[PDB]
Amino acid sequence: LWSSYTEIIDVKQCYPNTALVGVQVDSEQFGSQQVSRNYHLRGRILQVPS
Amino acid sequence: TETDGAVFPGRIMLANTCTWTYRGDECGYSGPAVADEYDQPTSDITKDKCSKCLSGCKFRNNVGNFGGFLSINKLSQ
Amino acid sequence: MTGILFSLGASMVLGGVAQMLAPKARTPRIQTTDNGKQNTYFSSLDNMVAQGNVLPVLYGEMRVGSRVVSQEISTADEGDGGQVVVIGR
Amino acid sequence: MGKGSSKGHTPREAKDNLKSTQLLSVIDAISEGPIEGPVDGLKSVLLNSTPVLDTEGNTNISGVTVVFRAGEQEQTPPEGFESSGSETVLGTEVKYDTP
Amino acid sequence: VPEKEAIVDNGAHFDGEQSGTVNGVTPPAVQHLTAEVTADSGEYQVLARWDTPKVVKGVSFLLRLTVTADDGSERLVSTARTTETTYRFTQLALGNYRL
Ligand code: SF4
Repeated sequence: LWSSYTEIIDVKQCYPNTALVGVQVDSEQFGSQQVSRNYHLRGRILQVPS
Repeated sequence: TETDGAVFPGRIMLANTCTWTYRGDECGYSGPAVADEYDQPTSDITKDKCSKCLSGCKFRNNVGNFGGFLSINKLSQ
Repeated sequence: MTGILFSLGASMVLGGVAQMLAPKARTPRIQTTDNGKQNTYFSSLDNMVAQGNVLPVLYGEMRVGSRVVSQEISTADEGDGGQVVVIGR
Repeated sequence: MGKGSSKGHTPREAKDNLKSTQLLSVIDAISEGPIEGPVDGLKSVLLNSTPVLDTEGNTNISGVTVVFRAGEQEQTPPEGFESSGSETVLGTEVKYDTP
Repeated sequence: VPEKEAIVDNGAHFDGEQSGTVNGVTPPAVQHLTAEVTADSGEYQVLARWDTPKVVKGVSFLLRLTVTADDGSERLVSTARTTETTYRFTQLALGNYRL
């Protein structure tokens, strides 16, 4: 059987000048509880002397 | 160098309003005059102003550089 | 072009000698909801709401929790991206 | 991986029965300016408090797909996220002779 | 300055809908609901399956089972709330049913 088909339009926003992370995870594993995302990052690229 | 009216982070995440300055470095738009500040079509360069709304940005086809973050108000609710 | 000139040493030292050489660091207010869990102004480990709040700035290596821009639940597609897909046993 | 943009994934275990699986799609706004990025790849991403990758290469959580965009003026929108879609219901049986 | 009243009253240009009821946060209907009556295990069982729709920020499910008597009255046999897309019913009676 062939049931239907969908034409999908993705996100078209670039989010300039912001550092963002997107996560897609199968949710049956964690059960009822919500997931709390924490990241271990470095931070701003500053301007230092030559 | 006085610090009376200044708050440091200074950039607000808004759901429907763009915080950039029009034709600035961050908006990155440079082209013919398109619309008014009330989303009315125009061609005179003197009275071309962005309304900071999503339609005002769509007039420029510059949706990519939109300052605000759409559909936050669904989550904040 | 007249007046009285005073000595500020006794007035300045009233707080402490240290405050004359360097300002004092700020401490967040105490809320009893935390059960004595103590907070600081330069760390945050949880995910906060977005609208009406500022975009944070990160200056050094640290564990971070970040404001949410989107969150949804849907049904996952069976295809894993390759040409071959096998459904079921 | 790269500094400007990155991608990673841990493979999902195959199912046995004919059952569907939910999927959680989250976007987080970490900081403002150009930041250097993760310290150790996927091991620096923590769900609840568990690293996605163990201290070694062994995986702790299977099925996670992470996209990292360091703050830049010119960057591409995150991949795999959708805004809207329209569907047309066919409901027509496929037979051998007529595709 | 009396001239500022007309400047204030003109307001601004707002984009969107005043009603804004096209898409709130009410979840849509579940996608594919099917009930299967199997005697493989030696008993009569009902296997209910559905597919999660696009729900914002978490979703859970509510199930009601109703016995449709011959008269036309519908009795309520049981109710359940679960977060798993599949549910099984056992030890049922002889009448018709609706989920
Ligand atoms: S709405 Fe679009 S065109 Fe107008 S200032 Fe913002 S980014 Fe620029």
